[PDB]
Amino acid sequence: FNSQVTVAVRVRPFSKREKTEKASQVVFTNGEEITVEHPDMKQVYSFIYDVSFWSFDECHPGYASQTTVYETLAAPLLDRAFEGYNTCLFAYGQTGSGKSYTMMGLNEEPGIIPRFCEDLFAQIAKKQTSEVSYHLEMSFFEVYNEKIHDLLVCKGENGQRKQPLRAREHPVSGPYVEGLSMNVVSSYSDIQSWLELGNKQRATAATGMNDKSSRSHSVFTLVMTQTKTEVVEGEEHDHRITSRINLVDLAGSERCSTAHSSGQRLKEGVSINKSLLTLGKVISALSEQANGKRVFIPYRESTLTWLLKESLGGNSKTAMIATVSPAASNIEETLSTLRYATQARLIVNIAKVNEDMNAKLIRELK
Amino acid sequence: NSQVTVAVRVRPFSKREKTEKASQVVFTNGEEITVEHPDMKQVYSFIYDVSFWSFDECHPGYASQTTVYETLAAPLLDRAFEGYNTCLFAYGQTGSGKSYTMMGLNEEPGIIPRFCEDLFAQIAKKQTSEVSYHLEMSFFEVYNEKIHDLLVCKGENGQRKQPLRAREHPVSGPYVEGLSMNVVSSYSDIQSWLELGNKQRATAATGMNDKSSRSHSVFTLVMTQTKTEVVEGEEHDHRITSRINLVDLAGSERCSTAHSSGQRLKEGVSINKSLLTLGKVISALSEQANGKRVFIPYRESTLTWLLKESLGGNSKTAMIATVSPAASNIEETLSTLRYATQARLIVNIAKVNEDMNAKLIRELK
Ligand SMILES: Nc1ncnc2c1ncn2[C@@H]1O[C@H](COP(=O)(O)OP(=O)(O)NP(=O)(O)O)[C@@H](O)[C@H]1O
Ligand SMILES: Nc1ncnc2c1ncn2[C@@H]1O[C@H](COP(=O)(O)OP(=O)(O)NP(=O)(O)O)[C@@H](O)[C@H]1O
Ligand SMILES: [Mg+2]
Ligand SMILES: [Mg+2]
Repeated sequence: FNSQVTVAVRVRPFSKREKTEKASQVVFTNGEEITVEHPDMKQVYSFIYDVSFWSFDECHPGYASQTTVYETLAAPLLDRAFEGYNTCLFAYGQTGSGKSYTMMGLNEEPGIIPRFCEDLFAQIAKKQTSEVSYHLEMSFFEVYNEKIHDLLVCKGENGQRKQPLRAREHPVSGPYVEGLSMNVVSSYSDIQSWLELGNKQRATAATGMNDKSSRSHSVFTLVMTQTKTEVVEGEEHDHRITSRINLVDLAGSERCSTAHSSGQRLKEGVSINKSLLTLGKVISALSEQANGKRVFIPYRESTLTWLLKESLGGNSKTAMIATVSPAASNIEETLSTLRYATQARLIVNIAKVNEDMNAKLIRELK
Repeated sequence: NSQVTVAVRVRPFSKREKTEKASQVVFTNGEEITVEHPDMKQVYSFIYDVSFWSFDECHPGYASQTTVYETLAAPLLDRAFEGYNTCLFAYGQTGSGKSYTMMGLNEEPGIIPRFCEDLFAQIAKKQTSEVSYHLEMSFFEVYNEKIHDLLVCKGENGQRKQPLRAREHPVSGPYVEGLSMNVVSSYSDIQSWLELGNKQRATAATGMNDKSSRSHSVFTLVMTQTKTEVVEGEEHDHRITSRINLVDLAGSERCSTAHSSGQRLKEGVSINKSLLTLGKVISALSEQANGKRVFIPYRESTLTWLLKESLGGNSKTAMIATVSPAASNIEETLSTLRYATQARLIVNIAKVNEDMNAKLIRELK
């Protein structure tokens, strides 16, 4: 299904930081349409999105919680997953824009990721029948300085236990990680425990912009297979489908002029910005492709893109969520983010469902 | 006039081999018997007029012991009673189960007891006062091209392994000098003497087993039919007889695998020589069975030399190859069936039986 990507946006409000150092509002939501006032009051930029939420305030219409945003954005992808489609959602934006606060959220207001996860487990409960057997697995890993590390591993005891892995490209199913310890899911409780361990061990750190920053890229994969009956008088349960869900928490530019730092700090920031740039180029060429343009896609210019190839494009029903700030202090960043997103709507891939009727005759009969 | 039937009796797995969960390599398709390489390097097929598949009770066409007897061994009882000589060969490697087919078990008999008691009972069919019947038997072994009588009990001496010699009767055919005979009317007494016989038989503990056959054994039965006829006077002297010759051949064995020394190697050499000779002989007999005129090297060994008349002319015979199905002795099985086949061995290679599901070809067409 040559089909597009759902692009959603969430303007978080200002903070103690702006209260201490006054930073006016410039982002404005006409219900859902995004409008940004230049502090010079010379231009208003405006952007239109398939989805909007106005978390700037709780009161005016357009407001939405984590789960409102879920049932707007991610529950449909749950639907397409049970339809059998691979699915993607990934975040974008700067530091302190609640990109984690949205996707993952915290303990008290967890994000789209945990909402979807419990919805998925109970949605399997809805059809926990012998009509269709279900089997769910998940992996969870991180990207730091182009190095891949396993979030679900209890590290050993050593001064250096951040065991790197490497990537390999199956000629058919595409990239994957060696040693990636994909584990079985019984329920959202198990998912929760896994996520807790991983987010704990993630290489994150405090800084001058936020108390805790996602200095590494995080990937959270689920794959649900569902074995169903075929339409034959013989072995009926010989049909199966798979659906691969991919939820991605990226990092922010973290411009060093404000993110004054040194050593390993600046190193991580450099690698991050490099990665995100590569991603942006991927996104742009994808948009041009969706415009019908014959274009070479530098998936291979980094690791993030390479792994997420089949999700940024390929075969999956996908979405992006962009996080943006109201403070004029970072209006440039928010504008860049909004332009990224409004370009992002234009992207399409060709999404179907992964029966994998291999050595089955079912697809051939079909 | 003679003719031979060439057949094969497949053994099933043992408790040992089932415990190993040893792979099967022998399979059948009709009388055809195939061997599949474990690495599928070669899929061979040997062909027989008959195949005795005692691999699984549940299989279509299971051959039981009496099945074998009434399939291949029994007709020879008819022909021997008819009045021409009969023989049955058994050839196979150690552990194949030659005794299991031939002698069988004390509870599950073989073609030996089946034929013996059947022929007793079947001569009792015709036990008239017009015709007299008289039955004898002899039993001897060939070993290093030496003949030894199996019916003399060893004495309290270095040995009684007294070598004997072959002479060619000017009229009838070759026979053995000094061979003591006994007369029979009971298989119980057949067995009485055999108790001595297969004890005196020379044997050796190889690696393939603890008691291997290191000497060919020939067991023949003497059937005498004396009839009287109207001659315008005293009715007397119409004589017809026949012979029934059982051949417990010995296994070949590659000396390269039987790494050893001395007398063991000598016996292996002699045995292989005999087998080769016999293979030549039998093939020649087949070619004449199709009518090819040809010279026969009967004289190249003692065994065939004795059997010459039992093999030629009006002579009905069969040979049973014994084999094991297990993947582990696959080489031995291929060897055995190769000896057994009388035209050639088929071979190919094929790893396409998996059409990935339910004959995908039916869709691809
Ligand atoms: N719209 C919002 N409404 C209420 N609270 C918010 C909102 N957005 C963010 N927050 C909170 O403010 C804090 C700032 O967000 P923060 O988690 O630092 O962004 P982030 O996703 O960490 N960016 P990065 O660290 O670069 O990945 C978070 O701890 C949230 O709990
Ligand atoms: N068709 C069969 N069904 C069941 N068991 C069999 C069959 N053929 C052989 N066996 C077993 O294998 C053995 C074959 O005869 P036996 O002489 O006892 O073993 P062996 O070592 O093969 N002796 P040999 O006759 O000299 O090969 C028997 O002891 C049986 O228990
Ligand atoms: Mg974050
Ligand atoms: Mg045996």
